[PDB]
Amino acid sequence: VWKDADTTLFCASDAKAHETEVHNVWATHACVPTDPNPQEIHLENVTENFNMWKNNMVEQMQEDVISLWDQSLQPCVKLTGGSVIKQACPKISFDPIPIHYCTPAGYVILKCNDKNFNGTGPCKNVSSVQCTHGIKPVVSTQLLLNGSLAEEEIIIRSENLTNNAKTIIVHLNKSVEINCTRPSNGDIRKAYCEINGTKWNKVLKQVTEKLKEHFNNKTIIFQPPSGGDLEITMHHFNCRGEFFYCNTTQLFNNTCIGMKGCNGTITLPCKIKQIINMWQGTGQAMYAPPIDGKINCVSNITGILLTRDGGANNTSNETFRPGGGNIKDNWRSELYKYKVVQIE
Amino acid sequence: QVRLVQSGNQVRKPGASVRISCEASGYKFIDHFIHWVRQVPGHGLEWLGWINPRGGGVNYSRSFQGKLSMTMTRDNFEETAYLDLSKLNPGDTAVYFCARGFAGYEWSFIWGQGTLVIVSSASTKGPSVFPLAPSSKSTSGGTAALGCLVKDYFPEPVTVSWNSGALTSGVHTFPAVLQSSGLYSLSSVVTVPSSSLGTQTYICNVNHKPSNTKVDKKVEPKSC
Amino acid sequence: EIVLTQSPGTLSLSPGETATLSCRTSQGILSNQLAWHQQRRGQPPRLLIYGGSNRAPGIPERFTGSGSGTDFVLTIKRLERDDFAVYYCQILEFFGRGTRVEMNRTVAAPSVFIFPPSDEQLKSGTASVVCLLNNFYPREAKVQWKVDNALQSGNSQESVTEQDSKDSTYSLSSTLTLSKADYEKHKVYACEVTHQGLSSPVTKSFNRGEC
Ligand SMILES: *[C@@H]1O[C@H](CO)[C@@H](O)[C@H](O)[C@H]1NC(C)=O
Ligand SMILES: *[C@@H]1O[C@H](CO)[C@@H](O)[C@H](O)[C@H]1NC(C)=O
Ligand SMILES: *[C@@H]1O[C@H](CO)[C@@H](O)[C@H](O)[C@H]1NC(C)=O
Ligand SMILES: *[C@@H]1O[C@H](CO)[C@@H](O)[C@H](O)[C@H]1NC(C)=O
Ligand SMILES: *[C@@H]1O[C@H](CO)[C@@H](O)[C@H](O)[C@H]1NC(C)=O
Ligand SMILES: *[C@@H]1O[C@H](CO)[C@@H](O)[C@H](O)[C@H]1NC(C)=O
Ligand SMILES: *[C@@H]1O[C@H](CO)[C@@H](O)[C@H](O)[C@H]1NC(C)=O
Ligand SMILES: *[C@@H]1O[C@H](CO)[C@@H](O)[C@H](O)[C@H]1NC(C)=O
Ligand SMILES: *[C@@H]1O[C@H](CO)[C@@H](O)[C@H](O)[C@H]1NC(C)=O
Ligand SMILES: *[C@@H]1O[C@H](CO)[C@@H](O)[C@H](O)[C@H]1NC(C)=O
Ligand SMILES: *[C@@H]1O[C@H](CO)[C@@H](O)[C@H](O)[C@H]1NC(C)=O
Repeated sequence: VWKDADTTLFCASDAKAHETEVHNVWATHACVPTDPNPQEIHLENVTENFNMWKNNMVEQMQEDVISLWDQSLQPCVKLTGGSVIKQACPKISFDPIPIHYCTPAGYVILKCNDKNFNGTGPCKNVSSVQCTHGIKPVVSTQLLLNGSLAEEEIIIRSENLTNNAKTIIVHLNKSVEINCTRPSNGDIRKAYCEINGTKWNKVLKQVTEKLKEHFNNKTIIFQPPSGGDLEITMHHFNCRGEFFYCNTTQLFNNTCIGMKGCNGTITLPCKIKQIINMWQGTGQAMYAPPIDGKINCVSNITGILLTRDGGANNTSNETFRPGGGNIKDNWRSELYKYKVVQIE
Repeated sequence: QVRLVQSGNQVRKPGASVRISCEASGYKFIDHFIHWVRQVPGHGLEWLGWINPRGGGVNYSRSFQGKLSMTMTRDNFEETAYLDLSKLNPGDTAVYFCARGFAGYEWSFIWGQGTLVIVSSASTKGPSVFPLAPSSKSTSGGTAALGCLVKDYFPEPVTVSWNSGALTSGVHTFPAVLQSSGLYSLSSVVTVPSSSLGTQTYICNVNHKPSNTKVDKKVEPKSC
Repeated sequence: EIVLTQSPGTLSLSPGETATLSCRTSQGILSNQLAWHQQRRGQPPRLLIYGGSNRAPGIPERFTGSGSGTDFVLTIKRLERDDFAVYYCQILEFFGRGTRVEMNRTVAAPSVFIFPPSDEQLKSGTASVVCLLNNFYPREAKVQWKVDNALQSGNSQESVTEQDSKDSTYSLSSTLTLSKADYEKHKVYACEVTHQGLSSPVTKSFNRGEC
């Protein structure tokens, strides 16, 4: 017999002691090696309730990524309130590695294997595992990158869709590549992101169709963010240690859903910023100018964060804007199928 | 204790802007959304939107899109949220509240004290004060009524006292009414013994701070 | 949109009695999604109940939230003076239109007074004629201006006090505004008052220019 419980997890990874890359360095002293022979036991005739929105595994992962970033990033200036810290800011090696989350003795992780499980409610295909799959701690906004895919249909996740303050996570079932480049090609901060418009617009139309099912067949319209810091109004992510800000207006083009020119490549204008707002909470940091040469990163778009416009208007349509409420929601997007229980 | 303290009441011309602040205290500012709510005098509460201090992301009510130009911002260091309203119209005259959900219940609002914003083309003007004279047919050993008509001022408020506060029994000072001129008017009345009309002096003290106007008006039976 | 319907619109109860306020929703909701607020006149709202049934800290135990599905209730036992107020329910971003809880007392007829315009005001070109209805209950009252027996409509404005906390009565002023020229065209100015406490309407009058 078991019951829902929280406990201190530990992490496992394939980090290497010879690697200078900062995730590897953190995971070398903060995690144990990955289980060579992972065991998963499918529990016959067991129904179990999950709640991805109230899952302490998420909070624990959050604290790890905060500690990782705190020990790794080296901005020229750290700013907090009135406190200013100038320090050396050498260019670092930055590339997230998969981190596994594991239970200690007396506990186990239950895992929902229902293919269209939305994150809350009963799960009828439950297995037990010692460790999660490897999750890359990718810090990004608007788009979820390099994550896992929904196995069957596109899944809409929300604690409550009627509640406009609750984050919506759209889980894709097919990846769309996003190809970002700061060319060696003169504005050194000017960059761009290329997306296959045919692939993307097909997926985005699929997303709108799934949103329709959850919102009483109302018309689904996208709009750009109404306000916020640049990390919010733009697709924000890091590539090779550099902080990228990409304009996603073209990525949510209502004309290309439901006619001429939407098949070509979508090019998003981007900027690399030296001065950023810290996602850990309150704080500003300034980094050195971008590294020389071509800066390039290809990522998989595997999810979208959305916010729905609140308030009451005679509604033919619901309006959604890219961006979610919280960095922890990124961890939720991967941890949704897991729950810790205590063995009795 | 959770506390939200807003900036003071404002008066604007049509077309102008106003920025209302909302200073939070008693909790960890970045972990709670700030909402804004308006209430037109005499009407109900209407949610305007929220801001998320973690990033400054916002959600503006569809009900006010195209009807109210607003911008929500915050300063995390100062733990203050701001509501900026531009291109004001007379219909934007309202009390604006900021609010924060009770812990664990984002839509169970804890309220700031409110900020009145008046939008009017009227210009600042002190009142004229006229006597409401006690009737000469007041019952001999009964009760008389008298008062002051405080007319054609802008903006609110005026205060009215009687005999510098030494008379408060039986005093009614009415809510101001907005006239079609765009100026306000109110009356303050008091009931007093009819026997006192020939011996007791009654003075209404009117103060209109926005125009730095003060009036001490003696109210007496009208001579025949 | 969640449509909230509060009922009744107005409650008239004696102090000591129990008030039962309803908030009904067009669709079933979760309890956590509902709050009750109290608003005294001229004041900000104050949170009473959060999450449908939880009394906010400092809120007296005589306030109790209950309900589920589509029907939520705020019950106020042993009404005190400060409890006579407007109460709003909130569900997510939506507010009910409010229930006003008003103090019941014995019927009280208004004392009625009429005031001619001052000579000083007339000098400036305008005449304000004022009718005062003092210390009555209930609030409902009709004031009718008559000028040489001609019923006037549209040239007066009324103001009513908040219910008096001390004696639970209301008072009301009605102001008839005329140009000096129009005022001088007529002799008899009268306000006629109808109220539950009067067996028949009371009229107060004066003749212009007469003591
Ligand atoms: C449960 O899900 C697993 C995938 O992990 C699958 O292999 C298995 O067949 C499923 N069991 C049932 C009874 O559907
Ligand atoms: C998820 O599934 C549960 C159980 O069927 C249901 O109660 C809930 O509404 C669903 N949520 C979403 C966002 O579809
Ligand atoms: C990107 O997606 C493809 C197909 O979905 C997958 O094979 C590949 O491993 C993914 N790459 C990363 C870095 O996640
Ligand atoms: C993804 O899900 C949609 C429905 O949500 C479905 O139409 C589509 O075929 C799925 N794609 C894949 C590759 O499974
Ligand atoms: C990505 O962009 C670069 C530069 O525009 C281009 O050379 C490359 O072919 C693109 N695709 C991939 C998979 O790198
Ligand atoms: C874009 O993706 C589609 C598949 O949906 C593919 O047929 C097409 O060749 C791609 N475009 C380019 C330029 O590779
Ligand atoms: C994105 O680009 C559009 C069109 O160029 C522009 O109107 C919008 O302001 C941009 N957004 C941001 C956050 O820069
Ligand atoms: C949206 O797509 C259309 C193609 O029909 C294109 O002409 C237009 O420029 C796009 N708008 C934005 C803001 O990207
Ligand atoms: C996604 O993975 C690719 C290859 O592993 C990497 O180059 C890229 O930087 C990753 N994207 C992010 C945002 O970390
Ligand atoms: C969201 O709230 C509504 C009531 O407002 C409720 O009917 C629905 O079940 C809730 N959704 C979930 C996933 O609990
Ligand atoms: C109002 O108060 C009076 C006097 O106390 C009482 O007779 C009457 O029944 C009350 N009315 C109501 C509706 O409580």
